[PDB]
Amino acid sequence: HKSEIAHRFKDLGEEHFKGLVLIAFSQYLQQCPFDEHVKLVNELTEFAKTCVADESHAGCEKSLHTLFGDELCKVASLRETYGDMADCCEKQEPERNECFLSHKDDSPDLPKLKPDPNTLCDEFKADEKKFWGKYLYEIARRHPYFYAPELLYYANKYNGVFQECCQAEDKGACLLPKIETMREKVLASSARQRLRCASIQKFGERALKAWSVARLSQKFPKAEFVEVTKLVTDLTKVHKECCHGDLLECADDRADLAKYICDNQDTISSKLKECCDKPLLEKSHCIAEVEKDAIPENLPPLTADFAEDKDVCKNYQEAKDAFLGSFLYEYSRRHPEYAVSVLLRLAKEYEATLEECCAKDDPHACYSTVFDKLKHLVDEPQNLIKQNCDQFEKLGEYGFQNALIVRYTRKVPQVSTPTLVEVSRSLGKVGTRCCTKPESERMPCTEDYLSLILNRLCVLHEKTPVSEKVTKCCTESLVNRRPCFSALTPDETYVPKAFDEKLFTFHADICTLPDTEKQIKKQTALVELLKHKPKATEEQLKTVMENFVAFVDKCCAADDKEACFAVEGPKLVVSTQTALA
Ligand SMILES: CN(C)c1ccc2cc(/C=C/c3cc[n+](C)cc3)ccc2c1
Ligand SMILES: CN(C)c1ccc2cc(/C=C/c3cc[n+](C)cc3)ccc2c1
Ligand SMILES: CN(C)c1ccc2cc(/C=C/c3cc[n+](C)cc3)ccc2c1
Repeated sequence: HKSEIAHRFKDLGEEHFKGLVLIAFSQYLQQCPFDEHVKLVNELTEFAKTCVADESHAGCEKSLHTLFGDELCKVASLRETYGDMADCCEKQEPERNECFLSHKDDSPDLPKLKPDPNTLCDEFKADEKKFWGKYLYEIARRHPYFYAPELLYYANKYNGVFQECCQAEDKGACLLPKIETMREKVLASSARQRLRCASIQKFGERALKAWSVARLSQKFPKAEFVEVTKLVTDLTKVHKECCHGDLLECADDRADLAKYICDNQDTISSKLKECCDKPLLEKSHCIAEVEKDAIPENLPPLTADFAEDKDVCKNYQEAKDAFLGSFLYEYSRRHPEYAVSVLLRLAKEYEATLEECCAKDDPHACYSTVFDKLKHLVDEPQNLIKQNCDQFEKLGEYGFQNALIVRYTRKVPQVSTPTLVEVSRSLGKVGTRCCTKPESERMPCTEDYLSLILNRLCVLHEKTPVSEKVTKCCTESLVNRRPCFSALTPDETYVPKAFDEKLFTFHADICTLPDTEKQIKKQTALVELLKHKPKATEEQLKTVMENFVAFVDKCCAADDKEACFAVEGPKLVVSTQTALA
């Protein structure tokens, strides 16, 4: 086992090999053209084939990141295009590789793909392998933290849609509904992975480890604790390597894990038979999306192991993370109706109970009643969903977006405008994704997605920190972000923004831009409105909104759009400044 490059090549095969290397280069250099990365992939691939033939050949024993870093440093346009990135190549390993990772851009400013089915189906028949790569390069360059083995899965189902749609009479009718159903899933998968990496890089291995204990024991209530711990150890390693750019080691270990569980179905879960007959990529995705198993019939009451035992303090101190891991497992298995975001909050609260109770001279009097305290955590969110689902159904998606945009801009005005827009749009979609579900399931849906969206706000905010209120809730804890943001109030410590005419001038292009761009442009001007008038009441904001709708509709219809915006524009500013100031 003397050549890491050869060990990886043999295990995944050339096609997967080229795929993940193109991913790694796409996430490292997101602005570099597609063709330049293919040569890098092709060059490194031939060298790998040389090492499989001869392992004693020069350079075959070097670490993966070295070879990757070596080829990255030869890019003639490294400095002039990525700036300070070009000083990474002055470092040794592993400080050099860490210098690259720190430059992954979560807001790459990349154009928005407008796929046209005619030219797109033409590119597929031209070369089925090249089109496969183009999707890889385009998805990975806008999401540099994507779970790489899943991107290949999405890439195969991509060509699969084309395989069946480019042969129909109405291509457009076949392609566009399938790809949009996919586009939502890949963004949801990118946000999930971005939160997993955020856990380790900002809260430690124990944070991602405890997340796996939650979901696994939830999905696999039959597997005993020793079995769950085994899967957790290897799964956390899989995510640890993927989040660290160790894509080749990540995929290989995901394949090794998917192989282990299928050969151990009887001791894990009974709903994996169908999941364990698909090919490699399909199988692993099936495993992650598998239905949960049935709760055992005669489970001992939770109070037994963690409340009345006169040795809870003893068993805790000897193996804290193991004793706590046992608690999450026992609680996650018996309660699959809880959201993951909820269960770790119960374990984190139980942890805080043990540290302080065992300090007291009579810990037994202190921790025996912890479950009464814990039971009260589940009901605290319960009324937030209702107030949000009622507002939701009343105003609708688009109106609900502007509702939170108004509410949350008043809470954290210092945040930059493109962030408040993007985040407030995603939060409103949680209504369409959760408030139509059954009532007793509306709360698990919300908290799950909220933790994926609030992590985006933090991820976008830690790059350019401008708000202390946001930094506090993002770094205090990983589980209590949703209550920490919901508990924020509009503070009178924020000075309103000075008036900017350019942020309220409109042109005839508003009648041309795509629908998403029309709404984003309108919501961007809305955010700037509150940054200037943070205390404008809801009745006045209602007035301005209708005045702006009538403004846009009027001028998108006249014979001369330019002269209409010319005249009516200033009029709107006057009436708005009068009504609000
Ligand atoms: C796609 N491809 C070329 C291949 C070919 C062969 C592969 C073998 C293994 C494990 C092989 C083994 C190793 C050790 N024992 C005791 C049994 C089996 C894993 C992935 C593979 C991938
Ligand atoms: C465009 N498209 C639908 C298709 C169809 C079939 C494809 C097969 C491969 C081979 C993958 C492999 C090759 C060699 N070993 C040892 C294992 C796996 C790669 C991409 C494909 C793309
Ligand atoms: C406090 N409570 C038990 C609840 C809960 C949910 C409720 C929903 C509605 C529907 C409101 C609507 C009606 C029609 N459109 C088109 C949208 C929304 C009315 C009262 C409610 C009262």
